[PDB]
Amino acid sequence: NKFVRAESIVAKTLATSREKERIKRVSILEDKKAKNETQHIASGKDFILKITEGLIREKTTYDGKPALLFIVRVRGPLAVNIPNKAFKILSLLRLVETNTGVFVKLTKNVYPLLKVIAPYVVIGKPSLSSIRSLIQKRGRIIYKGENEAEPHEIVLNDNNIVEEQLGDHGIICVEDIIHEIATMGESFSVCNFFLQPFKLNREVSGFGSLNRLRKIKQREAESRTRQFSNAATAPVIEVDIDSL
Amino acid sequence: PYEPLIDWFTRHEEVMPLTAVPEPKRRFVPSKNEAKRVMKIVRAIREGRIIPPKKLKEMKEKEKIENYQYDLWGDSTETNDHVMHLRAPKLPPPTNEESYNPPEEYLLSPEEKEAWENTEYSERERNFIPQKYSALRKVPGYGESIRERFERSLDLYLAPR
Amino acid sequence: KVPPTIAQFQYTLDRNTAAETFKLFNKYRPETAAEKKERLTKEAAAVAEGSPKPYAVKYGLNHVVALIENKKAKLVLIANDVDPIELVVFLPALCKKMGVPYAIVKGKARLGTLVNQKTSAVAALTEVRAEDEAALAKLVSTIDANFADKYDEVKKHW
Amino acid sequence: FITRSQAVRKLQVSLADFRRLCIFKGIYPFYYAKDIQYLMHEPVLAKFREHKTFARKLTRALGRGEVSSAKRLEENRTLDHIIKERYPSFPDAIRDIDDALNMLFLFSNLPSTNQVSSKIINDAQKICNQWLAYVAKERLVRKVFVSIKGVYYQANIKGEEVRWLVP
RNA sequence: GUUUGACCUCAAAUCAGGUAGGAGUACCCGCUGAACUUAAGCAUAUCAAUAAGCGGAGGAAAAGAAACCAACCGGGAUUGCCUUAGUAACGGCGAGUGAAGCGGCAAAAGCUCAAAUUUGAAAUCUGGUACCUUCGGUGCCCGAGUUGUAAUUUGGAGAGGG
RNA sequence: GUUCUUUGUAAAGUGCCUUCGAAGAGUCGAGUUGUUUGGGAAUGCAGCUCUAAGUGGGUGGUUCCAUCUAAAGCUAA
RNA sequence: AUGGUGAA
Repeated sequence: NKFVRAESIVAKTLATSREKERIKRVSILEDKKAKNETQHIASGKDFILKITEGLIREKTTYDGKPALLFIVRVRGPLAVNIPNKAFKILSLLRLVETNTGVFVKLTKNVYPLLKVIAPYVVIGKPSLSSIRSLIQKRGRIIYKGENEAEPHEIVLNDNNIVEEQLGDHGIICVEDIIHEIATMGESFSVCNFFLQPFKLNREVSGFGSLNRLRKIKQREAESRTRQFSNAATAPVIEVDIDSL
Repeated sequence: PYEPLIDWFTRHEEVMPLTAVPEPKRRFVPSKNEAKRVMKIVRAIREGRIIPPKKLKEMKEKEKIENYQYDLWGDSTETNDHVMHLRAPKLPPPTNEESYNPPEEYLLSPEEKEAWENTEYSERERNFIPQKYSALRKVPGYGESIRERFERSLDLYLAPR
Repeated sequence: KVPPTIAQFQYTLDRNTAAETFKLFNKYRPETAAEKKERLTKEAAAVAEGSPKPYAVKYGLNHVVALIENKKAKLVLIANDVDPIELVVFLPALCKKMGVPYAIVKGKARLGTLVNQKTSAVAALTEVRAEDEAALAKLVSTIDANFADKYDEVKKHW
Repeated sequence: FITRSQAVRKLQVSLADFRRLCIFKGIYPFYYAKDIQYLMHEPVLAKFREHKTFARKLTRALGRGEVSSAKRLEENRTLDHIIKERYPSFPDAIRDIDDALNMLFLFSNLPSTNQVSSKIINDAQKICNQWLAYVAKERLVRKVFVSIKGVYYQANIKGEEVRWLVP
């Protein structure tokens, strides 16, 4: 319906070209690292950056230990059409939906994949209390409804539903899922699929009179907190994801 | 009467300005106005009639937060009986066996459940479906709590008295 | 019909060129009363306890006119809806005689938004940073072909 | 006797603000003519109109394109004295606190959404936690009742026997 | 973009901050304004550029610092008196009408704007609120103002610099 | 007469050199209609009709010379 | 003549 301006499409093309150039280099570097081509690379090892509150940064070497992680969509870059290489990864992880989240388990192979799509999302280690609150106060669950259709992803209304769906691995209540998510249990993958999305509440959701100023303040604070480094060797940036 | 204008004069662009006023020093140096204002503000700060922003930072983020630190009611032993227009809040009465584990005699039968479901809103004085749940986990989730309490809030002050 | 001098307005900067000019002008918003007051108070507090000229757009009619005829101003904006039209009839011809490029923009209210004033009826810029000097020069060059060459017969259309 | 329309016309107040004032004054409905005359003097109405004017000022500042002016207007901006007259004594407030406790408990469990600010939910949760800590320290609870709609908790604060529902 | 915001024009309020009516009226500043009455006559001449009529101020008012008067070897604001002078001048040159410079005295204060960009910072002012030492002093807010509030300056020049 | 601030790289007083260095328009005035007039050269006032320029304009002068810069405003005696 | 009064 709306007419497309030349400037907008040109900007989209330029941003897409820049992102594709970055992604190709990132993929080549990751493939070389997987092949142990340490002969000539910027950094043999990898780091994970952390930003905390006045504002200071922290950097630590990557440790080969799995840990529960939560990832949320950041709705950007603003004018970049997601390339198929990253679009497939986002679709598989089902984080394409704006403001949607999902829990994943950190692994040696997962970390390089996160590095490629790190700018597109925000990652971090949520606290146990935050995880429990989110699980007991949010989370979609796909099931077959009464008899016919399966559009009812609203909420974990009844514990008996969890017993019925699985029944075998002892997952009879929400607390079982919470324990299996916090702990490195085998059922983490099973319950992770059971709760594909985590539709966290979005921002102010409007413009209004004061809401416009609030949105502007949020946008300008995002640049002072989040930043598109675009470096192929950019360390993963961790933040206090629990602040929500 | 109606003919196009002529650019006989505007045709030739001017080469040099029309004035040779010497440039004042203020055009290349900070003017006295800023220094005078700064000195006036310094005098005000010294005289104590104005405060620097450094102390205002504390006054805004380390002061005015001390609120509610006073006895709102204090010593008081009298009621609104002076004016009898203070209608009682009509708080809900105690429960009527609407428990998760009520007596087995109040276990709604399928016919009773169907009859209750047939009745619509505003005619459900018995607004609960009693049932027995020997296990706490078996208790189903309740989503109608918000609606019922919203209706109560509406009826609190949206009814003639 | 209107005289030849009138109707020289109603031909103004286009949406794209006007938007670009506003974007360039929006980068040189003069310090407002609150900003100047807080800056001066901070400076006084620093002095009590113990930079080049601030580039900004010129908008005052008297100041703008004084800048014109001296070749100091590099660009001038003219409001088309000025109620005392006599105040603006001579500005385009005077600028053309002085060879200073100018671009007419619709709306005195819109013009004033860039200087935190209800209405100014005029706007111009003389000083410009290096990062924006190239943009200003390109905008000035584009305005020439956009306006002067497109309305060389403005003397017509009584 | 006057009606809601007459009260709104005389007070020159919005419907939402009128409802807020009625709630803060308990003006149950037709409307009490003798009480609307007393309502004519209300600093809360002055604050509401000042906020309404500030909203227009902020919209103007945003339209003019001045973030600093908007920030200054927003930064440069209560029910404490209202409670003085609608709760003559502490026992009355304790008796009427049932609805307040129920509302706070209900809202504490409400997930954050666009229609409800997350700050409100956080404040409600903090208030509920404070109330729970106070009850535990004083051990004033006497009975517990479990229901399909929650647990019908009750307290005997000064013998009130208030019954607050925990969702 | 079928919304939304900037403004500009004019209304609405037993909203806040403000002023005028009238009286008095000898004199002052303007408008309108006749007749009896007279030389032998009424359109100029004369009652009269008056009384009455109308509008607006003070204890005094108006005027007041030249687009002045003069022709000399020049004076240097306005105003009142004597003189200039019952002269110059006007009029069936008669009857009658009727000025001014210069001179002397009383008193002599001269000034403020438009007309040049502050532009390296509308820095100006009213109003509201909060305090004080209240014919006023200050923190904060809004509005007025850029179609112009702020340094001098009315030709005796003045301004930017050394 | 006795005191507090005297502040701030502020104001402004004077000798010499350099560069700039504005001026009041339906206004003056030509004609006409009524008025003022002691007014021989309107001396003015109001309408009507057109409207002037800055090495210019106003009032006088004997060939031409003498003096100011209206069309903005304030001020006790 | 100017300023006013009321009415077969």
